[PDB]
Amino acid sequence: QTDGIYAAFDTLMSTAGVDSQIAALAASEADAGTLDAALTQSLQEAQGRWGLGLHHLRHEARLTDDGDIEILTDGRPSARVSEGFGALAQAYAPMQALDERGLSQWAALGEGYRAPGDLPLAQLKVLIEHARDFETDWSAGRGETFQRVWRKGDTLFVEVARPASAEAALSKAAWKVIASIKDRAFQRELMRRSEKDGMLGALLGARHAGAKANLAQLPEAHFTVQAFVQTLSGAAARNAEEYRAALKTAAAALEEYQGVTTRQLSEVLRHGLRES
Amino acid sequence: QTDGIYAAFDTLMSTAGVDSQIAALAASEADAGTLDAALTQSLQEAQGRWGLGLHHLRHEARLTDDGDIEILTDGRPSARVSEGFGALAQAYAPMQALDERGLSQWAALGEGYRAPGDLPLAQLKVLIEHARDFETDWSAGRGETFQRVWRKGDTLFVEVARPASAEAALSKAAWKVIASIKDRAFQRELMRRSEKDGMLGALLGARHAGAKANLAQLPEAHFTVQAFVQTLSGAAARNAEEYRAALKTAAAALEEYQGVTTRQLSEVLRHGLRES
Repeated sequence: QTDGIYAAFDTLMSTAGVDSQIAALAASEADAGTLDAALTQSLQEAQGRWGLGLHHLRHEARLTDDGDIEILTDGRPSARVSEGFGALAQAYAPMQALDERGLSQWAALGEGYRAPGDLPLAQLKVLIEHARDFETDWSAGRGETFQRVWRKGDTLFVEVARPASAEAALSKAAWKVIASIKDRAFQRELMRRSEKDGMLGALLGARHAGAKANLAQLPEAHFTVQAFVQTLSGAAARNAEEYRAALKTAAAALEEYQGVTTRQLSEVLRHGLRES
Repeated sequence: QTDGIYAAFDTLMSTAGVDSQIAALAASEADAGTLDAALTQSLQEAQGRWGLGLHHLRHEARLTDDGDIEILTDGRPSARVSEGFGALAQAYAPMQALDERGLSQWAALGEGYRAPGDLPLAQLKVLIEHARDFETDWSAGRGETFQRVWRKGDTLFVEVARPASAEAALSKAAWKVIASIKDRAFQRELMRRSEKDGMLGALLGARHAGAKANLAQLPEAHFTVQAFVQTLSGAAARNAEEYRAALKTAAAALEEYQGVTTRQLSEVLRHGLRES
């Protein structure tokens, strides 16, 4: 039950590509404060990736009195791990202002001016080199990606995101999965199913009874990687070349992480299919 | 005609993610010995990566009397580059002993004891630390992967492979390509056609008449990434943690390289012949 909670927290962190290793640290029995800090930092790192737009909220994670884990935003205890990942999803839901494209409209520095939808590199360079604090809105990028950047104190954040709802991640995963089936007739059957069911429903005829409940039990039914954040500091926070290099490192990183999540979903879905 | 030879070699090595750079090497006026050394190194890399099961043979590649390139397997010329890629594939065919899963049945150290494919890790660590020479048979890894390991003298090899015949990789890439389609009617019609003509052929059905023929002349028509080999030396070859880390590294590299092959192949099919 206690091990279950750490395992569930690790599974939650894995939806962000975060190798949190919380269970191992709790097993090694370090002081409680170190556990607190590790939980909080891993949670913030995953927060920067889930694509939730909550850069204006302070996310904290701590141990509860009965052996649970408490997740809090701006100091308010939002949820607990035992409640279930879906509960966390609902708790985080009201804080969003996502637009039609799946890109958050909430600001990171809160009240204050925001740069327009995009700026030429010439003006952006001046902003990085000579401004104090600022935030720019999403600007269209290569390969359906979107990007933004903003400075908090001496630390510069660059977020690159390709929005995709949980069902969308699952659908991409399955749409790639059904191609590799090593059975022409069974593949024909699934392709026949698709026309009416759509990849998701079409695939939930081979997964055993309660398949939708067999996948909703997993965190990925509500969470998946949508974005990646790269942080610079010092003169790096103020060098155009470093900004671009971080963008490339990081955009390739988001591509990598989304590919990894799709592969994980493909593996999960694959279980219980060929035998049917 | 000479330049085409080096370009073809470079493209053939790109089928295994090996940036040969032989064209640039010969261009920079390197001696025949250096050309031969680079050729053999790159060829052996691609051999360990193609998953053909012929690690038990020493492969060579040299420049001939007429300005061509001759490939030798234990000193017997199999084919020359100009002869064609399919020629080399059919020349490699007789020495293969691929089983029903598509994995090499040949031994790697020649005749001798081979550990079972289910050997518990506890005994395996003992083997790595204390044996002199050893080799295990294939044992299944996660996600339809397969892994084997063997030490020769001072060098430890770990091979991770997932079976994929060239044509199968083409089929998967075509699956992706049609998955990206936006016009529903076109998608449905192509999926219908594939049920009879094969997905690759269905996709090729919408292109220049060249299409099939021109694709057949490309390196990918007969070669694809099926395996990766990671090599350790020295005391690292007798360290359990190093073995586990190397297994993880090899699996990750397999995933990365296969993903790159899939993406590049999908785009290539998307545009394709462009023979000029």
